[PDB]
Amino acid sequence: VSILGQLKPSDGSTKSFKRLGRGPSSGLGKTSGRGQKGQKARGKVKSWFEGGQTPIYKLFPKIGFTNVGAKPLKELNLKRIQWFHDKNRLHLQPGEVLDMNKMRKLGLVTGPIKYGVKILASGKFHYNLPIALEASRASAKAIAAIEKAGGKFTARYYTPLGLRAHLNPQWFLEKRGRVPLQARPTKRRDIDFYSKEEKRGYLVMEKDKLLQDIKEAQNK
Amino acid sequence: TKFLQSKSGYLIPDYELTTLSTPLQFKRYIKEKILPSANDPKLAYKEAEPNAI
Amino acid sequence: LMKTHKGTAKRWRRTGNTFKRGIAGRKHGNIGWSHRSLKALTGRKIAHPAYSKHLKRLLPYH
Amino acid sequence: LNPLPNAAIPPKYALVTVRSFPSLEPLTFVPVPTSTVAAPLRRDILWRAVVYENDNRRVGASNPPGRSENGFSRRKLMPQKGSGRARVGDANSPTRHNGGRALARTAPNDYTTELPSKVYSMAFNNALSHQYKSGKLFVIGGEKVDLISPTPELDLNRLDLVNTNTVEGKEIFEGEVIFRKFLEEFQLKGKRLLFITDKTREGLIKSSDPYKQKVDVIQKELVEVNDILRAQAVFIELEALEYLAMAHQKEILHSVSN
Amino acid sequence: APIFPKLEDVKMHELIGNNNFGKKTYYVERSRTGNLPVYSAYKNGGNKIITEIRKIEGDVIQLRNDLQEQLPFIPKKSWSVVMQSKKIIIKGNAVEAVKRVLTKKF
Amino acid sequence: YKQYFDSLPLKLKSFFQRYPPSIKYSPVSTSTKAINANPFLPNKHPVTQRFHDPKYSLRRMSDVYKLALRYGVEEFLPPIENTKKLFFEEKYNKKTLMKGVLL
RNA sequence: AUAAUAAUAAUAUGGUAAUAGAACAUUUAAUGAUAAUAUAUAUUAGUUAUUAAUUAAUAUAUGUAUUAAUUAAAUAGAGAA
RNA sequence: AAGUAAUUAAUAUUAGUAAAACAAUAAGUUAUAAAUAAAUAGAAUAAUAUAUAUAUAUAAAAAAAUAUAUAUUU
RNA sequence: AAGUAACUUAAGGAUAAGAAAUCAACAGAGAUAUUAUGAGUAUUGGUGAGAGAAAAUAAUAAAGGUCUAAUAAGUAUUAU
Ligand SMILES: [Mg+2]
Ligand SMILES: [Mg+2]
Ligand SMILES: [Mg+2]
Ligand SMILES: [Mg+2]
Ligand SMILES: [Mg+2]
Ligand SMILES: [Mg+2]
Ligand SMILES: [Mg+2]
Ligand SMILES: [Mg+2]
Ligand SMILES: [Mg+2]
Ligand SMILES: [Mg+2]
Ligand SMILES: [Mg+2]
Ligand SMILES: [Mg+2]
Ligand SMILES: [Mg+2]
Ligand SMILES: [Mg+2]
Ligand SMILES: [Mg+2]
Ligand SMILES: [Mg+2]
Ligand SMILES: [Mg+2]
Ligand SMILES: [Mg+2]
Ligand SMILES: [Mg+2]
Ligand SMILES: [Mg+2]
Repeated sequence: VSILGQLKPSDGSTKSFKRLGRGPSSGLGKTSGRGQKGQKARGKVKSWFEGGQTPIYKLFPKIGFTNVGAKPLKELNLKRIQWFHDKNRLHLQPGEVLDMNKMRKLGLVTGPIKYGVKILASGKFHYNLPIALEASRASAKAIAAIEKAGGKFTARYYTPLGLRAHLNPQWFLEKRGRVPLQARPTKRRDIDFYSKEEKRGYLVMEKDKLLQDIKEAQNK
Repeated sequence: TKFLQSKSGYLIPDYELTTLSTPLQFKRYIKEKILPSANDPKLAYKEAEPNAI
Repeated sequence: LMKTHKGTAKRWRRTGNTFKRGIAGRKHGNIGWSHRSLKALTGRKIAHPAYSKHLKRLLPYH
Repeated sequence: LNPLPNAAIPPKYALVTVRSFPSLEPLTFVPVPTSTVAAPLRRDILWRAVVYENDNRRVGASNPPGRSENGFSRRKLMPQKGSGRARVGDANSPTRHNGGRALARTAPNDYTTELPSKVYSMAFNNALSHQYKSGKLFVIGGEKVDLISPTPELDLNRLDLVNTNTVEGKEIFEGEVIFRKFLEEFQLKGKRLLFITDKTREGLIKSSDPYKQKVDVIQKELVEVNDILRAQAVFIELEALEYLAMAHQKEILHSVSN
Repeated sequence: APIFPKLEDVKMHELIGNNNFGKKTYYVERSRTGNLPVYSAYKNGGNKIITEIRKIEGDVIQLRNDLQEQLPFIPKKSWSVVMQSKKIIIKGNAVEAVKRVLTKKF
Repeated sequence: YKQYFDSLPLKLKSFFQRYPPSIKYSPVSTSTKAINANPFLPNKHPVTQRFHDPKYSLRRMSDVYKLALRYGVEEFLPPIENTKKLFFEEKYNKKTLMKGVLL
């Protein structure tokens, strides 16, 4: 005969919902769990209403503010990179740079990348890859470990649209026939950060025209 | 298998074709499965009564 | 769909598997008291188990 | 020593006979993966798939009128005090003979349920494997694989019946006659039959129309676990089986190991 | 390569029934990424720590016996098997040890 | 070359129909009654001496110019110097940085 | 190293509000033989540790089960308004 | 004749997959790092807290509170 | 609660909206109308009960871009 009359669920995957108001011996009879009388017996009252005394959401003070200019970065530690290497899941052609695009493509950094990626140094003691790396920034220990392993790191600036173009350029090529030009830094914080050398800022590390334009502006 | 089924008049299931690997295995299966029902029409398999005795 | 209770949102923050809060009672009437004692009224505390359930219901998406 | 003495490498193929439709005559063996045709029976996975499909198939036409949609005026039938009779309000109360229904539903009731695609694919493989293990899965195909036995002149390599539209004979034509002859030759008359095809087979549809009560014809896109498990005999073209096996396949990347 | 290979491509010993895999032998598949299918789970609110071994085919009882022989430090009563899905459950965290044992063969 | 002219989008093709390349359109504002009046620029009416809004708004002009750049045809469109709008590489190159950024 | 049944020793089995497991009756959907020597309903008398089903006799209708069983769901159980 | 419906959040069990899961057109949501009101900060100098990260204080530490490291990443 | 119930008035097979004095942020998009994510986030409140978006990415959709105006004055803007 057909299996359709013999199918069964797996044990522990189904229960019986407690049935209310259907007999005394059911254990849930007339009161059906409500108890005896009260507002809760035949009415509705908030779960977090405490009878008038100053509530937990009023006694304490309002603390802090929300920084709308925040740029959260997905974290990537060095142990994951080394782990991919030893698993042979880090497919880099010789002389190729490991940037956010390749992190997404290989699976190092998974999920949506809103603003960027920051490289942290948790498996620094076992990191020995001489490859080159790119990201929004990295920790000082990560910089030290990457250089010690014979590698190279530089921190680059991306806007939302610029990072979208970086991660998925063929989308732009298909829809519009061209990839947008990466936007130059416009704030003070970005210019300062990427002009710092201890952060491995790309502006300073590549001596690009923007800093020269700023210098020609000041010297005038 | 094709000749055996053709000249026997019965279809041997493909799972048993894949599993069984010698002609004596084929003979044992055919004897133990098809011959009893053929000899005794009462001792047949009913689709609606799988676990019948 | 439920909505975050903004008062609790402003007065509480998520930390670890619980919530943090500021202290109450250090916004006036502080002169005349010991500084080494009022030090205990500066900073933050953690949510208490008596109201952890309330907080979880008040901040569903935290 | 040997840390895991009894470890072994499992099989990875099983044989299915390719045949021609009007007479199921074998032409060649074709190996098919065990994940497709020899999967262990998981009645729980099949249960998941069938419940999901059945829930999604519902209509939800239940529509009892409540005390708002019941058509009575919103007026107090009797004064609260002094009537000497129990207190009453409007005429829509559920406690009344022509009153509404308490906690009434409002069509279209939503009974849709969702289930992960991997689980659905696993259930589909399990149903196909169950049919193969029960020996009720027939594979009809050719013209794309090497045949070691030629196809008969009268037969075809496709799940179809040609020479049906030629009705300039008697009140009946060749299609239904051939279908009945197939039916009685293979001794399956009141048995559930399923015919999975690649493209529409109008000849087969027309020829099997008389037996609509027990024979179902579906394209590879629209088949379901319930159809496969309901059928007491399932016929599937080789290309359709290829397509379904590819679609409901476990995915593998790299995975290089010692 | 095509999902269904040609009849001449497949050897006799790759087919089911042959090579007697159905009797007192076992196998464990590595994950889609290429890692052992041994995992840690926290249950009953987080106070119950267990190790789960999955993607098994064959004789799970024999696999449990061999794993017990290779990890004698784990009490014999801490092992259990769920047959409907053929998983091995070990009370406590033993992911590293079970991986160390499995990787020698799988 | 039908199969290469027709591959162009509707906006660009209709623009060429309405404004053939044959006429050389002025780079500067002129009379609305002029033969070579540039659609992208606000012309001046000679009887009442008051400007007319461009026949092609800034959105539409940007769209057609971008499509023309995509498909290479540049000289065939009328000039866009006076329209205070630059595109892509040209803009990036001759963009003067902000006073805030520089100082 | 389980499951069923049985055997021995020991402990425990009152219960409102309440919590937690298990099962039965009704109806509907999926799979589903059998058939007037049967099915359904009703009454009387028996059986099974029995809200339920079953056996016999009698009465009515019907060539007959949304049947046994597994699932999914409820307008799913009334001396209390 | 009376605990039902949607739209959500938390918890528990089983099942699929698993350092990934759901989708697979692009996105997106959880998890993968803790912390701070926030900021350009972010876990072993040849080992288990006596090390390290964050917050308070900084020559730098110490001090309080959390959190991360003992063939294989959770 | 809510610009809801109700009353009043006026059209058509539909009405309404619609091709930027729009978004955005130095890189760019390119008309309306619904839907999912964004997101119960930004924002807001006897900072109570509570209310709450837009960019951007997708789905449905049509040929979706067009000229009819001498290019718009008690108008923009300002105060209340
Ligand atoms: Mg009780
Ligand atoms: Mg009382
Ligand atoms: Mg009462
Ligand atoms: Mg009470
Ligand atoms: Mg008071
Ligand atoms: Mg203060
Ligand atoms: Mg003191
Ligand atoms: Mg369901
Ligand atoms: Mg008791
Ligand atoms: Mg007692
Ligand atoms: Mg009822
Ligand atoms: Mg009654
Ligand atoms: Mg009673
Ligand atoms: Mg009564
Ligand atoms: Mg310190
Ligand atoms: Mg209109
Ligand atoms: Mg409103
Ligand atoms: Mg105007
Ligand atoms: Mg104007
Ligand atoms: Mg005003």
